[PDB]
This record gives sequence, structure tokens and C-alpha cells, in this order.
Amino acid sequence: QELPAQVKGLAAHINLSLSQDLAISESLANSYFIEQWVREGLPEERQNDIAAYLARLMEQLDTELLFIAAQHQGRGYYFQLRNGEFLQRIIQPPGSEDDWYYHFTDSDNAYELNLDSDTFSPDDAFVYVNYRSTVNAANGRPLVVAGAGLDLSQMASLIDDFRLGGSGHASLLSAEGELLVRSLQVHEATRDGQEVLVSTIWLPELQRYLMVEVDK
Amino acid sequence: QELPAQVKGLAAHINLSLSQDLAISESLANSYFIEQWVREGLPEERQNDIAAYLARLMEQLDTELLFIAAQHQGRGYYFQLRNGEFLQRIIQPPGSEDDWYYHFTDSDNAYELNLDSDTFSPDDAFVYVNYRSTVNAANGRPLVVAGAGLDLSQMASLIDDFRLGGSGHASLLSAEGELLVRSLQVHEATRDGQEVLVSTIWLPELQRYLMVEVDK
Ligand SMILES: Nc1nc2[nH]cnc2c(=O)[nH]1
Ligand SMILES: Nc1nc2[nH]cnc2c(=O)[nH]1
Repeated sequence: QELPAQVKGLAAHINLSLSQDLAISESLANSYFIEQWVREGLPEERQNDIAAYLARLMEQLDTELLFIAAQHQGRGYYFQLRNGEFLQRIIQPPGSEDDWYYHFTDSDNAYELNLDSDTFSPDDAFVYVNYRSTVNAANGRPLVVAGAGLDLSQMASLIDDFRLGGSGHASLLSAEGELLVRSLQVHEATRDGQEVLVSTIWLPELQRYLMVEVDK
Repeated sequence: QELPAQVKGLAAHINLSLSQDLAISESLANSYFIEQWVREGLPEERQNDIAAYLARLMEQLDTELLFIAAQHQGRGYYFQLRNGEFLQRIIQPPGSEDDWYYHFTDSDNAYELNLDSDTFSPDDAFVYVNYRSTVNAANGRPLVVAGAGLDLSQMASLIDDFRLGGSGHASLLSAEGELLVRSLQVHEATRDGQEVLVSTIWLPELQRYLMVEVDK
């Protein structure tokens, strides 16, 4: 049976791409230079530097968004490099859209992959790689929560990266059944028109399932 | 046949570990802060900072050695964090042991995994993750060549990480037959005493082959 092993290998491909992104996100969240920039009071004079730094990562990871959420004097600051623009704002109280932060920082997870609409542009939704810094602020929250906001179209192109015979559909869903993107125990099911074979597997790094259809 | 697929999966495990190391090495070689420290003339005043920075990576990658080779005014400087010590020296001409540099910088490879004896301590030999910076100096050489020096004992523990049935031996060799470490088309060969099954596969990221023996 080539199809099950092929599904496992493609899942491994997705895993290694996300793992490169995750390692870079951890190194960014625990960056000594970013922590020193935070302790210095986040001077605007060095912002350009910071931008360049994040640029060097965006070129390597090919991700649309890069974000840094810093804590200083009890205030949270959200910075984002995207499309050459370096945007900055203040993190909102838990009653607004930034409650995700209060979520991830209240969980004991070192990292989570939460899908959410962008706070600078609510129209676009991204898959955010929230990684927590080892250092904690005086209020108990992570000093830095940095990572990469992935454009879901890329998600579509890297699952469309490999196709079995050039046909079939590959889908990636969430744990509640919310579908994220579209291009072990294998089963056979009759689809509308013609029958197909389906087989699913769950990714722990993404917290999310993966299905695939194949005909002849 | 479970053994071939198991060999492929363990090779994938080795690949993903080395890939985390490689991504961190690339981000370090193309670090904007390191490049600014180089352009500033490599001030000793900031050395502590640099050290801390590299420390933050060594804690994440669990690698014995971290190295940075910088170019400034036509002179090459070799820095290494290891065991809490921040060592620094001048890169030797091609007639000495640093010729590896002139090798890797003369190849069009973005990165190479060269095994070599340490230049600060010739007794210990490491597997060096040489990654080239995108920026080039005025003399045409990479402005920064940074990465991680892996202790081969770790290499032994991550191939001993997974064992089939708790028996058998897994070996990793070079392209000339030089064995690196010890714990597709499968073949059967009679070893001294009792017969065994052997199957090998080549890793492109490591440029190196992988064998494995199994009895019953
Ligand atoms: N909306 C939103 N923006 C983010 N920026 C970083 N992480 C997130 C997240 O989870 N949601
Ligand atoms: N000896 C030695 N030291 C290194 N430091 C970084 N790369 C190397 C290498 O290839 N050889």
C-alpha cells in the first residue's frame, strides 16, 4: 500500500516546514538583542535595526507576517513586519481581539498555532506561530511572545506541493471540524458520482487533522 | 517489510534534528545584529552581549560548540562559545588548519557539514555546521560564516535514540568510507557467527551514508 506511506511522508514534509518556522520563532522570542531592546524601553531610534533583523528572518522563512509582543512596565506592545511596513500598537485588554494573548500566556504551552484574523487588518486571517520567551516580566507574563504569521495561501501551495497522480484532494481541518485549507487506518467511501479512498492522520505540531481523497 | 520503512523514518528523524540546527545556523550567519557588530569593528565592549546571544542559541540547540567567522578590513576573526568560554582568534592563512574556511568560502555551497578537529583544542573533533552569510565582504568572501559545532557523542545518542528490538547496530559513514558514528534496497549478509540483514541509505543534508544491522 503506497498511499498510506505517501500520506505519512507528506505529513512529515508539512511537519519539517513548520519545524523550521518554529525553531526560528523560538530563537526570535528568546533573542538576547530583542530582550535588550525591551529592557532599554523600546527606543524608536533602534526600530529600523529591529525591522532589518526581522527582515532577515522573513527572507529566510518566506512568511507574510512577523510579530513581536513585548512586556515593559506592565504594558504590552505588538509589533509586526509585513510587506515592508513596521506596524506597532498597544495590546488591548482581554475584552477585545487581543485576548488570544491572554489565552496563550495563561496556558503552560511553550508554543501554540492559533488561527486568527489579523489585528492590523481584520480582513486577512493568518496562522500565527506564538512562541513564548523563557524570560518572564515582573507581572508574570512572558517578556516576549514572538513568531511568524503564515499566509494560508502558502499552506495551500505546500499541501499542493506534492500530488498523487496529479488528481485527488487534500484537506487540513481543525479539531472541531473547521476546515483550514484544501489543495494510520485507510478506508474506502463512495463519493458523489464515483467512489474514492480516504485516510486521515493527526498532526501534533499543528494540533490538526489531515485528510486526502484518491480515485484510480 | 517494517525494517526498510523504519530505516527511512529514523533517517527522517536525524534529518529534522540537523534541519533545526541548520535553520538556526542560517539565521545566525545572516543576523543583522551580528553584521552590525562586524561593521562596528567588532568592539570588545559588546562581546558579552554577543556571548549571551550565542548562549541563547546553545541552550535551544543543545550543541557543544557555537562559532562565528567574521570578515573586516580583509582580516578574518574566529569566535567560539563553548562551556561558558568565549574564545577568539585570527583565521590562519591557507597553509594552516583554517584552510577549511578557504575551502567552504570558495565553494558555491550555501552550507556544508565538514567534520574536523577543533582549532582551539586539537584533541577534540566536531561536526561543524558551516553556513554562509548572504552578504559578502569587499574581498569577495562571506561577511559572516557562523554555525554550530556538534559533539559527535550527541550523534551517537540520537542514532541510539531509536533501536529496533533493542538489538542491532546502526552506523553512519562518510562518502569515502570513513566511519563517523556507531550506536532503498535491503540485502541479507552472513556476519561472523550469525547472519544478519543490512540496508543502507544516503543523507543529502549530511552528505553521508547510513547502515544498520538486525538479527531476529
Ligand atoms: N489576531 C492575532 N494576531 C496575532 N499576532 C500574533 N499572534 C496572533 C494571534 O493569535 N492572533
Ligand atoms: N577545525 C574547524 N573549526 C571550525 N569552526 C567552524 N567550522 C570549522 C571547521 O570546518 N573546522
